[PDB]
Amino acid sequence: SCDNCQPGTFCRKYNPVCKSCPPSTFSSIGGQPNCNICRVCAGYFRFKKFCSSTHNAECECIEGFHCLGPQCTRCEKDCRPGQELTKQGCKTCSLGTFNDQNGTGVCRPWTNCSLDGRSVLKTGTTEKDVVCGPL
Ligand SMILES: *[C@@H]1O[C@H](CO)[C@@H](O)[C@H](O)[C@H]1NC(C)=O
Repeated sequence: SCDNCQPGTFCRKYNPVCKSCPPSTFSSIGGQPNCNICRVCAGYFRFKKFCSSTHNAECECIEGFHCLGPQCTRCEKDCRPGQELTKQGCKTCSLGTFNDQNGTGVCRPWTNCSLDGRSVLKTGTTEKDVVCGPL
């Protein structure tokens, strides 16, 4: 009987009624005995999308932070030089690659100085490219 109810309602099998979900509460599937609690977005989080009767609120991260996980359940500090922002958060550049930008950019590979005739003056790290000699 309660299976005839649609999303944004709750319904108890002993007394079938498709009652609207109360405030700050939702249900994406209809006709369950209770509605789920709305997620509040505060502190490091802000609302991307407000809660409605049929779907949860979605959170976003404040300035200087980015979302971590599929439901943005954690914020992570924006990455430092020597790191790139992947879809799974900040990953340190692997051996042979670098990034010199703060809070942006991607891990590029080191300049091979011997593509020209040039020699290496300075070795490479995760934050600095190798420096080559004279052309
Ligand atoms: C640079 O290029 C040479 C010539 O193809 C290659 O053999 C070597 O592995 C490279 N070396 C570095 C340090 O990238």
